[PDB]
Amino acid sequence: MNINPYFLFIDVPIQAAISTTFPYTGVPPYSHGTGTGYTIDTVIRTHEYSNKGKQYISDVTGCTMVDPTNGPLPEDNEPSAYAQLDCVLEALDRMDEEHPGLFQAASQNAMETLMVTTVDKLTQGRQTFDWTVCRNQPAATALNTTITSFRLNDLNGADKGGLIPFCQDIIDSLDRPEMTFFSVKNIKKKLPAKNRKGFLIKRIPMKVKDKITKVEYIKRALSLNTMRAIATAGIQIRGFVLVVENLAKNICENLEQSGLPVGGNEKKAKLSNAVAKMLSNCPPGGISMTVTGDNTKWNECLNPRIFLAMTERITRDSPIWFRDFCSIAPVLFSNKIARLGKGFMITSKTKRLKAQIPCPDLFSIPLERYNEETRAKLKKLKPFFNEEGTASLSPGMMMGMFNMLSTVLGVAALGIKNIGNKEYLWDGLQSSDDFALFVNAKDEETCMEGINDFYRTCKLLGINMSKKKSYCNETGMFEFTSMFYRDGFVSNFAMELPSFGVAGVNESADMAIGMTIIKNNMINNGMGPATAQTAIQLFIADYRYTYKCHRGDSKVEGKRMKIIKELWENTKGRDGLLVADGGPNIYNLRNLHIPEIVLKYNLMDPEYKGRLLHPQNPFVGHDYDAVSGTHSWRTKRNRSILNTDQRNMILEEQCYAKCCNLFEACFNSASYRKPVGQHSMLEAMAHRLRMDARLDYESGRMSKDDFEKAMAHLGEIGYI
Amino acid sequence: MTLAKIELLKQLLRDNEAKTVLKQTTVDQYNIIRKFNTSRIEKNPSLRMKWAMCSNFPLALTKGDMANRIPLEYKGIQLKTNAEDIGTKGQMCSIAAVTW
Amino acid sequence: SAEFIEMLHCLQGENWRQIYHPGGNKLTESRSQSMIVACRKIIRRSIVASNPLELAVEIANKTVIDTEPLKSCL
Amino acid sequence: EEPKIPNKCRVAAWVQTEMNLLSTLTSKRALDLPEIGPDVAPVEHVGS
Amino acid sequence: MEMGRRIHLELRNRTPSDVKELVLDNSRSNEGKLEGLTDEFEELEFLSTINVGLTSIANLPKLNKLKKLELSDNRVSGGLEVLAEKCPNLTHLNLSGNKIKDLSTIEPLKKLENLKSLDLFNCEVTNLNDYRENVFKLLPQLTYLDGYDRDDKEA
Amino acid sequence: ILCMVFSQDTRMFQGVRGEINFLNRAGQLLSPMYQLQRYFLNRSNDLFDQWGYEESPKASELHGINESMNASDYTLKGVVVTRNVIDDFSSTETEKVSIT
Amino acid sequence: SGKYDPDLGDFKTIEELEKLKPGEKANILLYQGKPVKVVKRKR
Repeated sequence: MNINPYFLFIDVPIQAAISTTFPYTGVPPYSHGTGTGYTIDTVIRTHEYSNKGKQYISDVTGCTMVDPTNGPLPEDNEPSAYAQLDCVLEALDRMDEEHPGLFQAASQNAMETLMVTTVDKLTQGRQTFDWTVCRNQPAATALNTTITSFRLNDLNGADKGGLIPFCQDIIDSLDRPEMTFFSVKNIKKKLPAKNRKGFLIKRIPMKVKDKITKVEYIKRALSLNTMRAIATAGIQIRGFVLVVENLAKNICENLEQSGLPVGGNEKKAKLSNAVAKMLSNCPPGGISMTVTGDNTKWNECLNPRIFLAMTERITRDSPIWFRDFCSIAPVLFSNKIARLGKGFMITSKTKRLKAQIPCPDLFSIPLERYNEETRAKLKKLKPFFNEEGTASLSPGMMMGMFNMLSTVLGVAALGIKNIGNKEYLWDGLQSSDDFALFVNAKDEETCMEGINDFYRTCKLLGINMSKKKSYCNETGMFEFTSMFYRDGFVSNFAMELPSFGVAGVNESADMAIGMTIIKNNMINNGMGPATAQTAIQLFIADYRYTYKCHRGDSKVEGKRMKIIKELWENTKGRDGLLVADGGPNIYNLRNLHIPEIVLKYNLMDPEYKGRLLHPQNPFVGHDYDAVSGTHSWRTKRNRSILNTDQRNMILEEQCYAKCCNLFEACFNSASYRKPVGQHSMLEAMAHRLRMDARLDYESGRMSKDDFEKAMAHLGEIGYI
Repeated sequence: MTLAKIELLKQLLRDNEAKTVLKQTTVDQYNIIRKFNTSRIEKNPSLRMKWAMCSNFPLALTKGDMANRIPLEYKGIQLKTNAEDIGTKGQMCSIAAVTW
Repeated sequence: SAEFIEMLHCLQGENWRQIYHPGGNKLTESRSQSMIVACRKIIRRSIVASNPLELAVEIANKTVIDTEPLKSCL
Repeated sequence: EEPKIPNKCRVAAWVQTEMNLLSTLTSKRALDLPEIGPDVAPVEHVGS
Repeated sequence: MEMGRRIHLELRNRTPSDVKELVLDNSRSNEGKLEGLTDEFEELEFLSTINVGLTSIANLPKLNKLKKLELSDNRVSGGLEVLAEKCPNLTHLNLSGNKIKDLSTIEPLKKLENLKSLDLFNCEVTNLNDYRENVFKLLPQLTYLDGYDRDDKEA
Repeated sequence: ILCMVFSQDTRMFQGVRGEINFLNRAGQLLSPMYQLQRYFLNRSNDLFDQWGYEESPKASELHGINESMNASDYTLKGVVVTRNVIDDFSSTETEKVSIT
Repeated sequence: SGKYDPDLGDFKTIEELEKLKPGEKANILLYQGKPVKVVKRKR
């Protein structure tokens, strides 16, 4: 009997059968390498779909620029980035007329939020491209480095605290003839280390001051570095994109078509409501069709100039300063420069050699030495390449940075609802990459005529529908963002599942975080009761393994398990003991939002309650919900190097190695005989030698003459 | 030999730099250089705590009468340490201590 | 409802709905609030078993609300 | 150096045997998960 | 070496009805047969045929006393129903290393009722889901198999 | 360690701290030389501590080694490590040898 | 019938106990450190 798993589809609808095909909503490790080649291909494709536009030379950054907007309309079904401004303006006009007082209110709310916001908001983000060092650093570190450089350059926006002064100082820094900043430089090492020679070589960083001309800083600020996001943007762009996205979110929240920022069962409600609404107003005897459309090269076709036009149209009645503030982001994106990453690698098999060619030296060697695909890619990329290992890139959107504005543009495309006053009405939903289109007509022929008209219209707006990944069927069954809807039933394609291990804070905190994660997964991603209970079981298993807190009545052995077993033997209320103390777990679906301390309080032993919740215990000392007890301990978090200046100047003197060598013998002869606790190493040596001489004389290793000589020298030391 | 170490220490003290570094730098500071010399930071918090718990004294401890109330040893099991720590500026306690 | 969102994880799902009602300091009809549920369980135990009459009367005669038989409370 | 694109291969008969055998019931089990609190709500009973 | 040489060595040039067992191993056969064993045989208990290149079972004396037979490392693939008409008194069957395609090949053993142990190792039929259960309900007379019916005993 | 024991240096004798009553797998009492060999090999850090230290071999290549065997200066009294190649054991005559 | 006899061998699993024949002696383990020696019986 040869199994055939696909045969399940015979007895089960495919929508349910393929539920949760991918356990991971993130990124796999085996995805096609996103290196210099991938970014080169991305820029090549971005410039390829817009090569019929206007090509010119930027007078600021001196880089090639391509502008496809208002360019010739496509004559082929291939992707096109030529979005006419008039069509976009008309679509925005239609949206505004349909929703009176929407753009004004959204712009007002966005500007008020910007006025009340603070620079600290910029720290909530993923890896950010720091320009001072030209790398990827955490948001907080990047913001701190930018602030320090601004202070060095007589720019103190962060001092005022507001975000508006910070962005004003950013755009002012874009005007300084020379920009001075701090940078980190690594220098080799010569300090001792015991492997076989008491000598090792490493890298130590130091802070230095570096200055850059105006054009260099201008190019650096617009740079987009690469680490399914393809690149990250520095700090000079973060505030403006934040404001523009807040505006777009304010607009979208009141757009019934927008599929964002819906999350949870609200998504299912929106899907079913849209289907029901479209079916209700279907013409008597007409036909309703549904397209699960997808967009190819979504972010490689949208143009920053079109986003600038959308921002200008939306904020047509708003203070001029806010209009400029909103416009600062699209103009920055329209001049974005991509960084190609590390570079390539070329090898010689005959001599068994290999080397890494960095981006600036990409063209330093004949193209014949690159494989076919890289040769062609470099040949095509030559015009859009800079001498500093960067590529000019005017068009494109390099994945998600204006997702809300993309959704707004898609909703505008969906809001036309008719072309030529034909016998079809279209509508649907769209969330920043994917759209579901519902069209009502008389016969399927007119429905497909309407679908064709919608395809042409979105082409006019620069949105390219995917013919190779889209299909149409009678309304009632479709998909929308990995969520299959079928005549009321709803299923998910990919659902994130709890990862192995505890959260990584502490016993009570880890338990609370795990339970709240399970609860959130149930609420949002739609995890069934049995799956949630199994997740609880797995989390308990992992927690017990990590904290070595198996059941008190178990037969396992461990350093902590002996005390756990003794406590279990001495305790009467064994149902009230916490899991961390080998007690029984009692968590279930109905009580996934209650801390275990509160759950078990009524069953705890009063003596155990006092010991556990002692107001002054030595462990606690000085989101999720838990109880502050003896299980809220803190782990030692102290590493790296402090006292950097003193340590560096000491290590750079000379005699440190001799001190280490003298220390090593005596204080390694025994595993631990160090009077540690801030004792000066000289004092510890004096005490150690005094004790060694005492022991030598007592055992007879030394005569009285050597004894007295040693004490004489020890007397001369100063600690005797 | 005690005398050999003594004479070597005197010879080293003849030089000013060695005398200064020995007078100022403490035994606690001696460990720090070795750490960065052959140690650095890690990631993956879930596994980080897994490694930390298996160690002897991963838990920070407060200073006070209650901290000293718990013993150093218990049925052949260590609980805390006497010598002061650098980072926390206080004692460090083993996981079992909490259970105690 | 403030008291309904907190439990939402156990109330509503993608394709199921749990009928749940809140509570809070509804004390006074203690004895009654007890007997009913106890009685309910008896029926739940008797309907499944064959010939529910004798089993139901047996369980009802041998049940005590913490001091007294269910018959007195009823 | 040129990229070693994956080769092209025909149907492998051992994958069918893998699927057939891995779906059989053996004489041993290797799963021991911890316990959960008592079930009260009907949804908990269904999940259990 | 040939089947005849093995027959002569085992019988030592005596009457056919003098040995209740045979060892036909490492013997070349004409087109994959078991020649050299005449139908005159009347008493036989154990059999052993390994590396004989037997491709089919069509030549075998009619018998009523054999209880064990051993076939291995052969490319035989065909119906075994003929065993019922030739010797429906088999108790130990060994097909380890043989070449059988699907379950249908082992069907004709249903009509035999005295079989208690059947061996099928590294057989193309052995790599299937519920092959153990499917064979069991297909041959109810079977009391043993590759060795793990319910316990472990030795032949 | 072995050259130390063989040399019969008075410091090696004065560095003993335990006891010498060991035997072999056959259960025989050995001569004091081999008993000391086994004692010192079992406890290497016995004569090393009290042997005494000597300044490093200040020179182009001659460099010292500490008690921990790391290529660290402040070497043992007498011991020297040269960054050259020592080639020895010439004239392998295989001279006549008797067997008791 | 007796006590731990390393000579007879290590502890025997239930699989070997079930296939054992009458009159044959085996070794079993109750818990850690308390082995015992048993013998099959017809009754």
